[PDB]
Amino acid sequence: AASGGLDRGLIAVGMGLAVGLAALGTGVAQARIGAAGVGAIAEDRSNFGTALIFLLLPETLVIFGLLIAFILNGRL
Amino acid sequence: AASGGLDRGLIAVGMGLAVGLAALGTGVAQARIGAAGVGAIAEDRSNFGTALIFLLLPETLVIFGLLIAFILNGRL
Amino acid sequence: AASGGLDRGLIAVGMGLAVGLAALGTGVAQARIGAAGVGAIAEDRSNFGTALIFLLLPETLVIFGLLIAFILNGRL
Amino acid sequence: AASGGLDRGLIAVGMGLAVGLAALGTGVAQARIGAAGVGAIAEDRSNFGTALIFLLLPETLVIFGLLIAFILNGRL
Amino acid sequence: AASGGLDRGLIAVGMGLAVGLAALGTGVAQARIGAAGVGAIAEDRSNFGTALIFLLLPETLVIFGLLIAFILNGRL
Amino acid sequence: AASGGLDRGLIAVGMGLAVGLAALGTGVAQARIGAAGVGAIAEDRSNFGTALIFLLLPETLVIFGLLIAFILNGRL
Amino acid sequence: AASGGLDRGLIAVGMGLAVGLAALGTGVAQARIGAAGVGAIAEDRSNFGTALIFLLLPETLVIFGLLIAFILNGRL
Amino acid sequence: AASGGLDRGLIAVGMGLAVGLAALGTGVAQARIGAAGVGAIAEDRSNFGTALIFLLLPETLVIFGLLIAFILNGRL
Amino acid sequence: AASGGLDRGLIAVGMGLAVGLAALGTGVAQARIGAAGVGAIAEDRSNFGTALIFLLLPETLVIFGLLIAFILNGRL
Amino acid sequence: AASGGLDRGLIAVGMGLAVGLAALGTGVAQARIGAAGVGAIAEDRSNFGTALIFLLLPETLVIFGLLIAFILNGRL
Amino acid sequence: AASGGLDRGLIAVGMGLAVGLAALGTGVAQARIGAAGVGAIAEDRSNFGTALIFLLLPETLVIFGLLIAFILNGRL
Amino acid sequence: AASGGLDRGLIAVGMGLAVGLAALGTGVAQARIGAAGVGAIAEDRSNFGTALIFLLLPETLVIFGLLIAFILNGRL
Amino acid sequence: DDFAYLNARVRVRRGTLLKESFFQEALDLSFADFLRLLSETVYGGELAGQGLPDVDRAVLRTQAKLVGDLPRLVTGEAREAVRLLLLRNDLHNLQALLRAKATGRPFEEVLLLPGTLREEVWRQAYEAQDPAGMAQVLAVPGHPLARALRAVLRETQDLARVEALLAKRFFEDVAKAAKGLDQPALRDYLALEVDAENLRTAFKLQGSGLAPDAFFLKGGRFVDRVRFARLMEGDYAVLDELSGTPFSGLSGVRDLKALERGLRCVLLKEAKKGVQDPLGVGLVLAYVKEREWEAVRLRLLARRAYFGLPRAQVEEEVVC
Amino acid sequence: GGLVGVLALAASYLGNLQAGWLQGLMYLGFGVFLLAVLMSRIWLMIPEIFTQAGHILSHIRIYAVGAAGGILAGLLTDVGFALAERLGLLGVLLGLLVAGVLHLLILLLTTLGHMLQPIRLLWVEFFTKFGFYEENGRPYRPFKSVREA
Repeated sequence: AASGGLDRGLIAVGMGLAVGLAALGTGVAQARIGAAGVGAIAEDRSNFGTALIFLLLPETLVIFGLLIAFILNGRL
Repeated sequence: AASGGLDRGLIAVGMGLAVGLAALGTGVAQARIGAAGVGAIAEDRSNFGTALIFLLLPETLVIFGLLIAFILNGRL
Repeated sequence: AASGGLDRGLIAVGMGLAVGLAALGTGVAQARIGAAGVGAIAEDRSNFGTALIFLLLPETLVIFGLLIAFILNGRL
Repeated sequence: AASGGLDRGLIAVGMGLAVGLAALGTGVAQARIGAAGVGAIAEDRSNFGTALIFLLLPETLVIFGLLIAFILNGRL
Repeated sequence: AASGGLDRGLIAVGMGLAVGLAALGTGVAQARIGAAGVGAIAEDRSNFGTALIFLLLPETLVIFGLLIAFILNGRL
Repeated sequence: AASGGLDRGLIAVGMGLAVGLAALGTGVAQARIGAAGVGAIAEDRSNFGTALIFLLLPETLVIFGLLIAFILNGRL
Repeated sequence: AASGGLDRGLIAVGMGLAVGLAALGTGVAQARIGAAGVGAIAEDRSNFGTALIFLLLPETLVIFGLLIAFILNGRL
Repeated sequence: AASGGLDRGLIAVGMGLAVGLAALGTGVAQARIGAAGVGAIAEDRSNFGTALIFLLLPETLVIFGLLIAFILNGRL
Repeated sequence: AASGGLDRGLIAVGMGLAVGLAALGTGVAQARIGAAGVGAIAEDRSNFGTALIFLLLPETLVIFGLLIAFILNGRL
Repeated sequence: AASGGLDRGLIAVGMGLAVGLAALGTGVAQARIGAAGVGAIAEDRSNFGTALIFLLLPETLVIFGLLIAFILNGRL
Repeated sequence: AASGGLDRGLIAVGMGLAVGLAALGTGVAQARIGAAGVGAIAEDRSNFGTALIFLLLPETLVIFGLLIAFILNGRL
Repeated sequence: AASGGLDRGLIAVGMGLAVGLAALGTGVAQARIGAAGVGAIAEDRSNFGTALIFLLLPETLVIFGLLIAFILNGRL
Repeated sequence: DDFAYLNARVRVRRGTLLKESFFQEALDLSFADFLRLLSETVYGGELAGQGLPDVDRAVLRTQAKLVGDLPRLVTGEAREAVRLLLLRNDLHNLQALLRAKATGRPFEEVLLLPGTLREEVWRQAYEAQDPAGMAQVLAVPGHPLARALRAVLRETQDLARVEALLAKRFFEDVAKAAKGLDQPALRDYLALEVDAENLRTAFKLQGSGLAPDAFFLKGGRFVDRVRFARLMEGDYAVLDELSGTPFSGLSGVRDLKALERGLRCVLLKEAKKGVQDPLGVGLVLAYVKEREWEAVRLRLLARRAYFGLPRAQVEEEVVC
Repeated sequence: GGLVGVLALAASYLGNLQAGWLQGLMYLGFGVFLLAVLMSRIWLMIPEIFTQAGHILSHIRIYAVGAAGGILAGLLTDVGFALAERLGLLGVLLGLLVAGVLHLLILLLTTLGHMLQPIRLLWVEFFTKFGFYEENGRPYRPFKSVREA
């Protein structure tokens, strides 16, 4: 929380990293597909559902941390 | 939360790194296939159920991090 | 320069890394797509609204973090 | 819960690395091939089975890690 | 250094690190968009402003580290 | 077993590294061959067989830690 | 002046990282944008102000790092 | 067996590193050559007696490692 | 020489990171930009300055390391 | 088991590393050149004489070491 | 020789770090440019003196290492 | 010179590090630079004395290692 | 990836040549003998019997099977780049379709070279009546030329002018597009083509000397609107001022036929630079060009042989 | 308008103990003074002033390097002829002379690199519309051609 010894502090450390490490990965992932994406709309208006959808898929990695973390939230 | 030894500290921490390292690897993996991926949908609108089925395979890496997490905790 | 308690140095750790790693990933991600975007505007004036919808996505990763980071931290 | 000691930490760490190191290698292997894959399905719906059969091979790496990881901890 | 306080010291190290990691993100970000930039004289003088404006965004990454620096110390 | 001396864990450590580092190498080695490999089928059904055969080789690297380990063990 | 310690050390530590993270980012960033110019000049000698403009710019990041690195001295 | 001498722990790490890393180097040599290769198979069916003849000379090397690793122990 | 002060050690470590990182960064920065150039040298002995001009801007980094090292000196 | 006391173990180390680190460099060298090199023969039969002079250089690194490994042994 | 205090101990390491590290930087810098360089020789023996001069600046790293290795020994 | 005090263990490790790190850098350097050359050679037989000189430059890194290692051990 | 494969695929592919000496014989080979020589070579594998239309047809198919296969592979950066080359000739073919479409000439007699878009796109385009509709068809799979055609079409629906302004505009699209890689060699050769096209166009149009830019395609790198203009004014001295520029065999040339020869040599010398160019596109590019250069001579010499036409009739033009 | 506040903040680190308190939260009103007329033109692109601030840090850095690389140059004659080796000893004078003849020429080559920094500094100023016609072109010959002799 803002009270406790050093050991409890260790359980806290990794929660952000789960989210963070994945975040770094998502940005790079988003960059290649996203790059692929701009053309798909641009030429093809029809492609908009796909393109809009495409960017999302790596992003899942971060998200896993948020559901468990949220249920936890402030338990410590 | 909870307090205990050095041992507890290693396992509590590690849940994120396991997930994070794989996540980073998956995101790039999905990204190469995905960038390529945007084109197949474009080519065959018809294929969309196949395309939808196709993307999935690299994504497995993360799940292992979660598997190891189910086993480790209980010392957290 | 003051002081807090024992907890804060430990709790702080994942909070900075979370903002920094996601940020680093976001910069690269947004940049390549930002570059990509430019062909679309020349080609289609129309895509500028689309460009407005497109670019956003990697930067979100940090925002969730500030919310949690405050509940945890600055908790003194 | 759990308790510390110098011996235990070395085994506690490594179980994940065995799986993790392989996971990164597997993902990259799949990524490059996967990207290559996407056209073949599109024209030849027939080639889809092959595309999958080709794709499969790197994932074995992780499993090796699991055997070895199992062997490490049991002592713990 | 500081008042002292190893915990305070721990919060202090990372406040800067937050600033550093983002700075790294900001440069790479400026580089990919900059590459678009050689393209810009050519593409549209009207869009030139857009290309230029596109550059404005990455410094935000940095801002997160400094917010953590102002808010954290003095407080500690 | 239990918390034994530092040695059982330490000796345990290095076995994994051999296997893991090599595992990473296998995936990548397979990756270049496979990606090229998808092109090979397309270009020549007759050359498809070489690519298929080619992919097989990298996996041995992981094994290398284990053969020396089998003989060694009786000392864990 | 005076004998060191881990706290003093914590501030002492961070001084290289501040300059280094920022420095590294400027160089890589400069290398792609900076790279773009020689062809531009070659093609259009008149265009040089752009080539010339690319190189100065990533470099602000390094200046920031050095400042953080310095500030710690006179507080160490 | 079990825990033992200090010498063994120090010695144990690098034996594994020797066996695994050489494996990575051999694998990379195969991966690039394999990549060049399908056009080459077509081109140079002609090299096969030769190809076969070179190939023989390195495989002896693998055995040297198992030996060297085997012989060294007596400090583990 | 001899047994270094506890203080001397904290700064001495960080002394290296500045020299090594900047030096490495400059060589690589020069190398990619350096790589693009060569037909021009042949073509125009007079135009030679542009590739050359490119290299100068990165040159600042190493020099920065020397300045921070300078303030430290007599404490190290 | 084995002998105790850190010093012999500390002296023992570099012989294995010698095999691993150098091996990564030889492999990276062998793979890119080898692919061109075996190939040089394939297109260009004249280049077999060339190939005999050209390819050769990385092979020195391991053999001196075995002699040295022997020299190292006697320190321990 | 023999025992050393903390300064000597710190420097003893760095004599090695210096020699290995510089070599690594030199190689990478050389790889991009070196790959680029060769076609020009084929064409122009005449420019070859210019070429002979051309490669040189990153290479400086190694020489710094011998003077410093020399300097360290004697505070060792 | 064999077993001794605190300084010696540190030089013995780093003596190896000197050799390993340089070897990786030289290899990497040869792989890119080496790869371009053979076609040039195919045309320019003419270059052959030059060819003996051209390849030669990254390789200096290895020589640098033998003096520092010899002087260190095999001379202490 | 896959130029590991590509250069290598090319490395094997480069062998099926019909050597310089083939052509030398052919000067001295009657048509029957010329045909006999061809049937024993790779063009011979598409030659059945004897006869010129068959030689030419054999050429199309021979180039097709070793190169024309390649556009379906489009995936590498390089493949897209290669796509640009093919697209340009094809752009001609598309023009042939457009023009065919306009004069009541049927779709059916316009042969296309190996297309990125299949038969049916062309058919649909033809079958898609309005100039917008035809253009819209080509866009269905994607085609920067579709959009360009449209871009030109946005102002009017005048077919011939659309084609003309389009050709300039397309080569202008190309200028960016070729720039949008990097794999210089195609870019370089193309740049020389810009200069070459300017020279020939100015040549075709010379003595007109109007507002030169309507005919000056941009992307001149040793040529400029004025040099173009001057030549178009009839000032031949431009080629004498375009000396020490990369195009030395044009110097003092006053005929388009010889002009085209010199230009071919210059550009060829550029194409020839690729022989072991990696991702650098030269090894495949050069290879395409070889097949091309061979084809030129074969067809020329086939006629020469056919009609028994002089050795001297082909002598300038079967060498560069 | 901004500047007074800049000086305010600066002082507590600029003399450390010599100053810092001849000014303070002076910044809060000085920052307002800065932006007033940027806003009067409207300017739908105000944030862009950030980059004007970046140049200042650069100007400093170029001089700093011109100095530091400068200083380094003098110090190579010192580890090249004078004192360095061991803790720093006498006979190093002629042990270094093995090296001594060598360091001189190397040094010469590199300092030429330093003088392009004066100009690099200058280049910051030259195209920054402080009495100039060039602005990435714009009718007039580049400055590049102007200064050389």
